[PDB]
Amino acid sequence: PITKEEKQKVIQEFARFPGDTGSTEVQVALLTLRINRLSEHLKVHKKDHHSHRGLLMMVGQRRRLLRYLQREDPERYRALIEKLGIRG
Amino acid sequence: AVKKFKPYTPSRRFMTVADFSEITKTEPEKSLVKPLKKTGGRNNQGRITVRFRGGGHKRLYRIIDFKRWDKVGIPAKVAAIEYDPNRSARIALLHYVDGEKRYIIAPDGLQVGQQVVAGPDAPIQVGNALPLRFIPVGTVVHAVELEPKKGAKLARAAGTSAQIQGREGDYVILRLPSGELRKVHGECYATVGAVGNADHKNIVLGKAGRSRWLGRRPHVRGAAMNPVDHPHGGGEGRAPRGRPPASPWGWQTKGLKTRKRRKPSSRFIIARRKK
RNA sequence: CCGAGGGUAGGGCCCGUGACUGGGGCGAAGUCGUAACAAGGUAGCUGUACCGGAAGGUGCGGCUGGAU
RNA sequence: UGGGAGAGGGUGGUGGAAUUCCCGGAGUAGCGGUGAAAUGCGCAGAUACCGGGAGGAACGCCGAUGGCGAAGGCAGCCACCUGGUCCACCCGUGACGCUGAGGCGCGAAAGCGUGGGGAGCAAACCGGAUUAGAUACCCGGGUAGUCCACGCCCUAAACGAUGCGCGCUAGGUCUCUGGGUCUCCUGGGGGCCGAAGCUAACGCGUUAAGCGCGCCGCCUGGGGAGUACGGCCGCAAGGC
RNA sequence: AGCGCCGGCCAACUCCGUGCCAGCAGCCGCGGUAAUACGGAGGGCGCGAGCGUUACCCGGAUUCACUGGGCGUAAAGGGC
RNA sequence: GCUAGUUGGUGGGGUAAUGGCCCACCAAGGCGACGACGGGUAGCCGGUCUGAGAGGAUGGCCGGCCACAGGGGCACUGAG
RNA sequence: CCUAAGGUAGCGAAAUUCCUUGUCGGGUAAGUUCCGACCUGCACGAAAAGCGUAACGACCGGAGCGCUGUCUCGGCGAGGG
RNA sequence: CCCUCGCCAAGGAACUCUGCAAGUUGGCCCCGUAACUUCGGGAGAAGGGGUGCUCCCUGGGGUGAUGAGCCCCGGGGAGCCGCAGUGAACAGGCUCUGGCGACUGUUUACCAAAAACACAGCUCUCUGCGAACUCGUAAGAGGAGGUAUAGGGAGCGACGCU
RNA sequence: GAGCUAGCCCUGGCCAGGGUGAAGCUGGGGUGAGACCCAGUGGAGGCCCGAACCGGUGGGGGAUGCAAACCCCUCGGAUGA
Ligand SMILES: [Mg+2]
Ligand SMILES: [Mg+2]
Ligand SMILES: [Mg+2]
Ligand SMILES: [Mg+2]
Ligand SMILES: [Mg+2]
Ligand SMILES: [Mg+2]
Ligand SMILES: [Mg+2]
Ligand SMILES: [Mg+2]
Ligand SMILES: [Mg+2]
Ligand SMILES: [Mg+2]
Ligand SMILES: [Mg+2]
Ligand SMILES: [Mg+2]
Ligand SMILES: [Mg+2]
Ligand SMILES: [Mg+2]
Ligand SMILES: [Mg+2]
Ligand SMILES: [Mg+2]
Ligand SMILES: [Mg+2]
Ligand SMILES: [Mg+2]
Ligand SMILES: [Mg+2]
Ligand SMILES: [Mg+2]
Ligand SMILES: [Mg+2]
Ligand SMILES: [Mg+2]
Ligand SMILES: [Mg+2]
Ligand SMILES: [Mg+2]
Ligand SMILES: [Mg+2]
Ligand SMILES: [Mg+2]
Ligand SMILES: [Mg+2]
Ligand SMILES: [Mg+2]
Ligand SMILES: [Mg+2]
Ligand SMILES: [Mg+2]
Ligand SMILES: [Mg+2]
Ligand SMILES: [Mg+2]
Ligand SMILES: [Mg+2]
Ligand SMILES: [Mg+2]
Ligand SMILES: [Mg+2]
Ligand SMILES: [Mg+2]
Ligand SMILES: [Mg+2]
Ligand SMILES: [Mg+2]
Ligand SMILES: [Mg+2]
Ligand SMILES: [Mg+2]
Ligand SMILES: [Mg+2]
Ligand SMILES: [Mg+2]
Ligand SMILES: [Mg+2]
Ligand SMILES: [Mg+2]
Ligand SMILES: [Mg+2]
Ligand SMILES: [Mg+2]
Ligand SMILES: [Mg+2]
Ligand SMILES: [Mg+2]
Ligand SMILES: [Mg+2]
Ligand SMILES: [Mg+2]
Ligand SMILES: [Mg+2]
Ligand SMILES: [Mg+2]
Ligand SMILES: [Mg+2]
Ligand SMILES: [Mg+2]
Ligand SMILES: [Mg+2]
Ligand SMILES: [Mg+2]
Ligand SMILES: [Mg+2]
Ligand SMILES: [Mg+2]
Ligand SMILES: [Mg+2]
Ligand SMILES: [Mg+2]
Ligand SMILES: [Mg+2]
Ligand SMILES: [Mg+2]
Ligand SMILES: [Mg+2]
Ligand SMILES: [Mg+2]
Ligand SMILES: [Mg+2]
Ligand SMILES: [Mg+2]
Ligand SMILES: [Mg+2]
Ligand SMILES: [Mg+2]
Ligand SMILES: [Mg+2]
Ligand SMILES: [Mg+2]
Ligand SMILES: [Mg+2]
Ligand SMILES: [Mg+2]
Ligand SMILES: [Mg+2]
Ligand SMILES: [Mg+2]
Ligand SMILES: [Mg+2]
Ligand SMILES: [Mg+2]
Ligand SMILES: [Mg+2]
Ligand SMILES: [Mg+2]
Ligand SMILES: [Mg+2]
Ligand SMILES: [Mg+2]
Ligand SMILES: [Mg+2]
Ligand SMILES: [Mg+2]
Ligand SMILES: [Mg+2]
Ligand SMILES: [Mg+2]
Ligand SMILES: [Mg+2]
Ligand SMILES: [Mg+2]
Ligand SMILES: [Mg+2]
Ligand SMILES: [Mg+2]
Ligand SMILES: [Mg+2]
Ligand SMILES: [Mg+2]
Ligand SMILES: [Mg+2]
Ligand SMILES: [Mg+2]
Ligand SMILES: [Mg+2]
Ligand SMILES: [Mg+2]
Ligand SMILES: [Mg+2]
Ligand SMILES: [Mg+2]
Ligand SMILES: [Mg+2]
Ligand SMILES: [Mg+2]
Ligand SMILES: [Mg+2]
Ligand SMILES: [Mg+2]
Ligand SMILES: [Mg+2]
Ligand SMILES: [Mg+2]
Ligand SMILES: [Mg+2]
Ligand SMILES: [Mg+2]
Ligand SMILES: [Mg+2]
Ligand SMILES: [Mg+2]
Ligand SMILES: [Mg+2]
Ligand SMILES: [Mg+2]
Ligand SMILES: [Mg+2]
Ligand SMILES: [Mg+2]
Ligand SMILES: [Mg+2]
Ligand SMILES: [Mg+2]
Ligand SMILES: [Mg+2]
Ligand SMILES: [Mg+2]
Ligand SMILES: [Mg+2]
Ligand SMILES: [Mg+2]
Ligand SMILES: [Mg+2]
Ligand SMILES: [Mg+2]
Ligand SMILES: [Mg+2]
Ligand SMILES: [Mg+2]
Ligand SMILES: [Mg+2]
Ligand SMILES: [Mg+2]
Ligand SMILES: [Mg+2]
Ligand SMILES: [Mg+2]
Ligand SMILES: [Mg+2]
Ligand SMILES: [Mg+2]
Ligand SMILES: [Mg+2]
Ligand SMILES: [Mg+2]
Ligand SMILES: [Mg+2]
Ligand SMILES: [Mg+2]
Ligand SMILES: [Mg+2]
Ligand SMILES: [Mg+2]
Ligand SMILES: [Mg+2]
Ligand SMILES: [Mg+2]
Ligand SMILES: [Mg+2]
Ligand SMILES: [Mg+2]
Ligand SMILES: [Mg+2]
Ligand SMILES: [Mg+2]
Ligand SMILES: [Mg+2]
Ligand SMILES: [Mg+2]
Ligand SMILES: [Mg+2]
Ligand SMILES: [Mg+2]
Ligand SMILES: [Mg+2]
Ligand SMILES: [Mg+2]
Ligand SMILES: [Mg+2]
Ligand SMILES: [Mg+2]
Ligand SMILES: [Mg+2]
Ligand SMILES: [Mg+2]
Ligand SMILES: [Mg+2]
Ligand SMILES: [Mg+2]
Ligand SMILES: [Mg+2]
Ligand SMILES: [Mg+2]
Ligand SMILES: [Mg+2]
Ligand SMILES: [Mg+2]
Ligand SMILES: [Mg+2]
Ligand SMILES: [Mg+2]
Ligand SMILES: [Mg+2]
Ligand SMILES: [Mg+2]
Ligand SMILES: [Mg+2]
Ligand SMILES: [Mg+2]
Ligand SMILES: [Mg+2]
Ligand SMILES: [Mg+2]
Ligand SMILES: [Mg+2]
Ligand SMILES: [Mg+2]
Ligand SMILES: [Mg+2]
Ligand SMILES: [Mg+2]
Ligand SMILES: [Mg+2]
Ligand SMILES: [Mg+2]
Ligand SMILES: [Mg+2]
Ligand SMILES: [Mg+2]
Ligand SMILES: [Mg+2]
Ligand SMILES: [Mg+2]
Ligand SMILES: [Mg+2]
Ligand SMILES: [Mg+2]
Ligand SMILES: [Mg+2]
Ligand SMILES: [Mg+2]
Ligand SMILES: [Mg+2]
Ligand SMILES: [Mg+2]
Ligand SMILES: [Mg+2]
Ligand SMILES: [Mg+2]
Ligand SMILES: [Mg+2]
Ligand SMILES: [Mg+2]
Ligand SMILES: [Mg+2]
Ligand SMILES: [Mg+2]
Ligand SMILES: [Mg+2]
Ligand SMILES: [Mg+2]
Ligand SMILES: [Mg+2]
Ligand SMILES: [Mg+2]
Ligand SMILES: [Mg+2]
Ligand SMILES: [Mg+2]
Ligand SMILES: [Mg+2]
Ligand SMILES: [Mg+2]
Ligand SMILES: [Mg+2]
Ligand SMILES: [Mg+2]
Ligand SMILES: [Mg+2]
Ligand SMILES: [Mg+2]
Ligand SMILES: [Mg+2]
Ligand SMILES: [Mg+2]
Ligand SMILES: [Mg+2]
Ligand SMILES: [Mg+2]
Ligand SMILES: [Mg+2]
Ligand SMILES: [Mg+2]
Ligand SMILES: [Mg+2]
Ligand SMILES: [Mg+2]
Ligand SMILES: [Mg+2]
Ligand SMILES: [Mg+2]
Ligand SMILES: [Mg+2]
Ligand SMILES: [Mg+2]
Ligand SMILES: [Mg+2]
Ligand SMILES: [Mg+2]
Ligand SMILES: [Mg+2]
Ligand SMILES: [Mg+2]
Ligand SMILES: [Mg+2]
Ligand SMILES: [Mg+2]
Ligand SMILES: [Mg+2]
Ligand SMILES: [Mg+2]
Ligand SMILES: [Mg+2]
Ligand SMILES: [Mg+2]
Ligand SMILES: [Mg+2]
Ligand SMILES: [Mg+2]
Ligand SMILES: [Mg+2]
Ligand SMILES: [Mg+2]
Ligand SMILES: [Mg+2]
Ligand SMILES: [Mg+2]
Ligand SMILES: [Mg+2]
Ligand SMILES: [Mg+2]
Ligand SMILES: [Mg+2]
Ligand SMILES: [Mg+2]
Ligand SMILES: [Mg+2]
Ligand SMILES: [Mg+2]
Ligand SMILES: [Mg+2]
Ligand SMILES: [Mg+2]
Ligand SMILES: [Mg+2]
Ligand SMILES: [Mg+2]
Ligand SMILES: [Mg+2]
Ligand SMILES: [Mg+2]
Ligand SMILES: [Mg+2]
Ligand SMILES: [Mg+2]
Ligand SMILES: [Mg+2]
Ligand SMILES: [Mg+2]
Ligand SMILES: [Mg+2]
Ligand SMILES: [Mg+2]
Ligand SMILES: [Mg+2]
Ligand SMILES: [Mg+2]
Ligand SMILES: [Mg+2]
Repeated sequence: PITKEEKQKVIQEFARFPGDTGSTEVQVALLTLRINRLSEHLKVHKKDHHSHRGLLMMVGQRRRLLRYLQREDPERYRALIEKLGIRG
Repeated sequence: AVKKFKPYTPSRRFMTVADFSEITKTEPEKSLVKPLKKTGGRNNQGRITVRFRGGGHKRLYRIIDFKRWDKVGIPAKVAAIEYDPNRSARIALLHYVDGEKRYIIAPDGLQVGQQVVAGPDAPIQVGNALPLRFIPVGTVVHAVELEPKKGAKLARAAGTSAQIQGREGDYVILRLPSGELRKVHGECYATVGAVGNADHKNIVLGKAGRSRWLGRRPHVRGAAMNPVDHPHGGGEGRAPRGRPPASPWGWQTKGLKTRKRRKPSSRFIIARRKK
């Protein structure tokens, strides 16, 4: 799984200010982390459809946040997806 | 995975070729090849004794090490995996730390860079050779000697394997690739794993020409011949067989068992093949 | 030059019709059985599959919209 | 951020019971099967009993009016990978929300392709019965298939015959799983019985079929017909 | 002065003839020897240089429902 | 799904006049689930008919506009 | 009644159909051939495989357009004899 | 009279077992192209336009050097002549529809090239290896320096549904 | 007797020119990642057209021949069994 440590580093790396958890950026980046692992997991467990749904739900969730953040502050979005290498 | 073709000629529509994925070195070891003397199916009297052979691609014989107990305890590195035209299996190049090089037939899963060894103490892992008596019952195994120090004789074809079923005295009991149950002596070497290139059987030759490249010349039906030639020969128009179906030499060919009756190894065969 | 249209050739859509053929509706004064409705006399229905003169049957899985 | 329950999903291993077949032993006149029989099996030694072995498939008790999942569905045990979900803290974001024509994915069983595998079961099929007849029901056999991998099919009484989300309108009792000041209270789930109210009735009733808003899908007499034609999908069967 | 109608819907009833025939008919339905339902007759009702039939439009049809319907079991929730 | 005078541009031709209305060149555009393209049907309106209304149906006569003049094409004359 | 069991799907006047130029339909002015059908299959039928099948064929049928000394129907000319 | 060859009025397959034979078509560039399909094809489908020479303007490449010369691939405009411009020579007639065989291949040297044989592919069967099988009295060989995903024999003959 | 012919074995040689344009690869698009679509590149094949070469389809001629199997026209294959 993801370790508290790995989560923190990400929580910390993306936070807008020291105590920040749950801002848009932190939210998107955490998802990106769970996304890229499941994605990897499914690459090997191609018949794990049940987890694939979750993936979709997350992919969905990250999308809405990105749509929000893009509406609210273009620069922040452009930077975020660029920080995480996201669009396609 | 076998490789398909788009149907851009009538023949490519069904032709499939091997993927050669495991292959890492495309030239044989110069000191391990010698010319194969092509026979055409002719014996030393010059007579065809096996019909319909001749005309295939030229081939160099790769010398294979079917003994292995030859170098007990000396490990080797798997240097490469190569194509061998003389067999269905691929062959693995071994660099012994001794500095001697040999070929073995390449087991499923052999990795280039890995190390193999032979002897009573060898780890029970893919690529190693031990006498059967030191191999855990249940393990699948290949290139098996049929009698001690006489060389690997069993399970050499692409994809094949034998499984150890039990032990009895000086002998272990194997399930052969045919499903025959047979006793083989405990002192006989076998190599752990199955033979690789297991997709070999899914190849579709695709055209007459490809059998031709394999040195397999056209085969003609007794039914298409005349009575001078064959039991099924002649008759006006097409004909059914008109007698029990027979070989060119007259022996019956649908069911007639042919194994010699009083044969000494009958004593060691527990159960004739399945299906 | 363009040009009504004419001519040559190949396409698309639609209507009529056709040896023969597939079922359908109806009629009813028939033949064969009795599948469903009662536990309907093998609970029924079901998607699928194989099979049978016929309703139908059986297998697999599902539903109760099943009597006791 | 702390925690929780669960047959949720995928992979790899792995345990015992039973059935079948084979081998060894011991034993003999029947066994099996039905409403009753017969076919069948059995002195070429069956059944029943002991020991050995082989192989596939399903996991008894626990087990529940239980649990998990969006549904289809999911059950021996172990590890790894992985989804959903609930609780407590009231720490962060600042309406970032609901639904969703198309599209995409998943989708019991049967079925299909290529390759495995095959103990038990069992369409088709053979035979015995039953019977007026018996292409059935019951009995003896039996091939696909049922099992695995990979790719297809895309249906269903795929049902709660009940689309999703939100808000509002008495309670009683049983239960699963949390957190409490653990008598008792407070969440989230599963049943029952009921207030108001609904409703053609039957029944529904904080798990609404009540009172309301949002969005989607669907209906408009029975048959003909889920048929025809066309189109799109499919290897086919066939699907929309 | 004519024409339709007189079972119910729908206002207007008896006699003969016929006997599941001949026939009526918009729907439901009448006729098988006592038919207010067929045909004639008497009588009655309705309109009147008109009366009735056929065709078609809207209405009744809140039966496409905006006004103003619905989907557990009636047709109707998409398999998720 | 449709489009090559197609969508825009520059220059010119033409007209009473704008305009791809016509041409030459240049650019690669224009349209479409808010339904293009295609098929079918219909001249449109004032009105008319019905209906409580909302709606439905309709466009005969009269008035307004359009279109046509055996089926097509064409220009001449002319304010037209 | 008989049999070991009585030909399934598909196909069928067929490279198989005797009667036969079967019958009906199509094409032609006219069609023993050809195509489509029907089915009383003399005497199809499932790996001496059954029924189909895009592409292929100096294979074997039938039709049309194009064009011609093939023909109506022959004439002239050339060169080698 | 025969052979090989050229032309032919009107007709145009009426010839004949049969368009046999001979005509027609004919290269290249451009436009355009149906059923059906295994999505490759069917396709050069079909059908049609262009094709010489002269002058003028102009685009790109190779070799040079980046330029000249030389050589290569074009584009646009205006003309000239003839019956006719791949002007001679070499160079598909096409379509529709059935049978058979899937297909490229093979064959009766010298009367049959096919529907015959072969063929990928499907199935049955034998074969545990000093294999089965074949040749040989034998030795020895083939099989195979292969080992059941292999080798022998037999039928069937891509593929689809069986 | 395999200097003909048939098969095989060893070793060499030959196959003008033109066309079609598989996989792959690169780039663009697409998606969560993908499948996949487009372009360019590429140069596959018992692929196409056609000489050499190998054949021998149909016709005509030849028929005490040029020839005990030839000639003319036509036609099949021509990187492959
Ligand atoms: Mg979420
Ligand atoms: Mg985005
Ligand atoms: Mg292929
Ligand atoms: Mg491919
Ligand atoms: Mg092809
Ligand atoms: Mg092909
Ligand atoms: Mg390989
Ligand atoms: Mg491989
Ligand atoms: Mg080499
Ligand atoms: Mg050397
Ligand atoms: Mg040397
Ligand atoms: Mg050798
Ligand atoms: Mg020798
Ligand atoms: Mg000799
Ligand atoms: Mg000799
Ligand atoms: Mg032989
Ligand atoms: Mg030979
Ligand atoms: Mg190899
Ligand atoms: Mg291979
Ligand atoms: Mg194969
Ligand atoms: Mg070879
Ligand atoms: Mg063979
Ligand atoms: Mg053969
Ligand atoms: Mg033959
Ligand atoms: Mg013969
Ligand atoms: Mg002989
Ligand atoms: Mg003899
Ligand atoms: Mg003989
Ligand atoms: Mg014979
Ligand atoms: Mg015979
Ligand atoms: Mg014969
Ligand atoms: Mg004969
Ligand atoms: Mg015969
Ligand atoms: Mg013969
Ligand atoms: Mg015979
Ligand atoms: Mg036979
Ligand atoms: Mg016989
Ligand atoms: Mg032995
Ligand atoms: Mg014109
Ligand atoms: Mg025209
Ligand atoms: Mg004219
Ligand atoms: Mg009819
Ligand atoms: Mg009929
Ligand atoms: Mg029943
Ligand atoms: Mg009944
Ligand atoms: Mg019943
Ligand atoms: Mg059923
Ligand atoms: Mg019957
Ligand atoms: Mg049955
Ligand atoms: Mg269910
Ligand atoms: Mg025993
Ligand atoms: Mg005895
Ligand atoms: Mg026992
Ligand atoms: Mg807060
Ligand atoms: Mg939603
Ligand atoms: Mg949808
Ligand atoms: Mg499914
Ligand atoms: Mg299944
Ligand atoms: Mg199945
Ligand atoms: Mg299967
Ligand atoms: Mg029976
Ligand atoms: Mg009986
Ligand atoms: Mg029975
Ligand atoms: Mg049974
Ligand atoms: Mg049984
Ligand atoms: Mg069995
Ligand atoms: Mg099967
Ligand atoms: Mg089947
Ligand atoms: Mg249910
Ligand atoms: Mg539910
Ligand atoms: Mg439903
Ligand atoms: Mg919905
Ligand atoms: Mg609703
Ligand atoms: Mg509680
Ligand atoms: Mg507690
Ligand atoms: Mg639940
Ligand atoms: Mg509750
Ligand atoms: Mg429950
Ligand atoms: Mg209740
Ligand atoms: Mg009440
Ligand atoms: Mg309650
Ligand atoms: Mg209700
Ligand atoms: Mg209806
Ligand atoms: Mg349908
Ligand atoms: Mg259906
Ligand atoms: Mg259809
Ligand atoms: Mg449906
Ligand atoms: Mg009246
Ligand atoms: Mg009235
Ligand atoms: Mg009254
Ligand atoms: Mg009378
Ligand atoms: Mg009377
Ligand atoms: Mg009346
Ligand atoms: Mg009366
Ligand atoms: Mg009223
Ligand atoms: Mg209305
Ligand atoms: Mg009405
Ligand atoms: Mg409403
Ligand atoms: Mg209603
Ligand atoms: Mg219903
Ligand atoms: Mg539902
Ligand atoms: Mg669906
Ligand atoms: Mg222009
Ligand atoms: Mg202008
Ligand atoms: Mg004017
Ligand atoms: Mg215009
Ligand atoms: Mg619009
Ligand atoms: Mg619309
Ligand atoms: Mg019109
Ligand atoms: Mg009109
Ligand atoms: Mg009204
Ligand atoms: Mg109108
Ligand atoms: Mg009118
Ligand atoms: Mg008017
Ligand atoms: Mg006009
Ligand atoms: Mg006019
Ligand atoms: Mg007129
Ligand atoms: Mg006129
Ligand atoms: Mg018998
Ligand atoms: Mg039968
Ligand atoms: Mg039949
Ligand atoms: Mg016939
Ligand atoms: Mg005939
Ligand atoms: Mg036939
Ligand atoms: Mg016959
Ligand atoms: Mg005949
Ligand atoms: Mg005859
Ligand atoms: Mg006659
Ligand atoms: Mg006629
Ligand atoms: Mg005729
Ligand atoms: Mg005729
Ligand atoms: Mg003929
Ligand atoms: Mg003939
Ligand atoms: Mg003729
Ligand atoms: Mg015929
Ligand atoms: Mg007949
Ligand atoms: Mg036959
Ligand atoms: Mg026969
Ligand atoms: Mg058979
Ligand atoms: Mg035969
Ligand atoms: Mg035959
Ligand atoms: Mg047979
Ligand atoms: Mg055949
Ligand atoms: Mg056929
Ligand atoms: Mg065939
Ligand atoms: Mg064909
Ligand atoms: Mg051919
Ligand atoms: Mg051939
Ligand atoms: Mg041919
Ligand atoms: Mg002609
Ligand atoms: Mg002449
Ligand atoms: Mg002359
Ligand atoms: Mg002359
Ligand atoms: Mg002369
Ligand atoms: Mg002369
Ligand atoms: Mg002439
Ligand atoms: Mg002329
Ligand atoms: Mg003509
Ligand atoms: Mg003509
Ligand atoms: Mg004639
Ligand atoms: Mg004649
Ligand atoms: Mg002919
Ligand atoms: Mg000819
Ligand atoms: Mg010519
Ligand atoms: Mg030419
Ligand atoms: Mg020619
Ligand atoms: Mg066509
Ligand atoms: Mg064709
Ligand atoms: Mg295509
Ligand atoms: Mg052309
Ligand atoms: Mg042309
Ligand atoms: Mg010119
Ligand atoms: Mg010139
Ligand atoms: Mg000139
Ligand atoms: Mg140079
Ligand atoms: Mg230069
Ligand atoms: Mg030309
Ligand atoms: Mg010349
Ligand atoms: Mg040509
Ligand atoms: Mg054709
Ligand atoms: Mg033909
Ligand atoms: Mg046929
Ligand atoms: Mg025929
Ligand atoms: Mg052929
Ligand atoms: Mg042939
Ligand atoms: Mg075929
Ligand atoms: Mg074939
Ligand atoms: Mg062939
Ligand atoms: Mg060819
Ligand atoms: Mg050929
Ligand atoms: Mg001969
Ligand atoms: Mg010959
Ligand atoms: Mg001769
Ligand atoms: Mg001869
Ligand atoms: Mg000859
Ligand atoms: Mg010949
Ligand atoms: Mg030929
Ligand atoms: Mg010949
Ligand atoms: Mg042959
Ligand atoms: Mg053949
Ligand atoms: Mg086959
Ligand atoms: Mg196979
Ligand atoms: Mg031997
Ligand atoms: Mg011998
Ligand atoms: Mg011998
Ligand atoms: Mg030897
Ligand atoms: Mg040997
Ligand atoms: Mg050897
Ligand atoms: Mg071998
Ligand atoms: Mg054959
Ligand atoms: Mg053959
Ligand atoms: Mg097909
Ligand atoms: Mg020779
Ligand atoms: Mg020679
Ligand atoms: Mg060589
Ligand atoms: Mg060549
Ligand atoms: Mg070439
Ligand atoms: Mg070339
Ligand atoms: Mg390819
Ligand atoms: Mg590459
Ligand atoms: Mg790419
Ligand atoms: Mg490419
Ligand atoms: Mg190129
Ligand atoms: Mg090429
Ligand atoms: Mg070729
Ligand atoms: Mg070619
Ligand atoms: Mg030449
Ligand atoms: Mg040369
Ligand atoms: Mg030669
Ligand atoms: Mg030859
Ligand atoms: Mg010739
Ligand atoms: Mg000729
Ligand atoms: Mg000749
Ligand atoms: Mg001749
Ligand atoms: Mg002659
Ligand atoms: Mg001669
Ligand atoms: Mg010649
Ligand atoms: Mg030629
Ligand atoms: Mg040639
Ligand atoms: Mg050719
Ligand atoms: Mg060839
Ligand atoms: Mg060629
Ligand atoms: Mg070629
Ligand atoms: Mg070739
Ligand atoms: Mg070669």
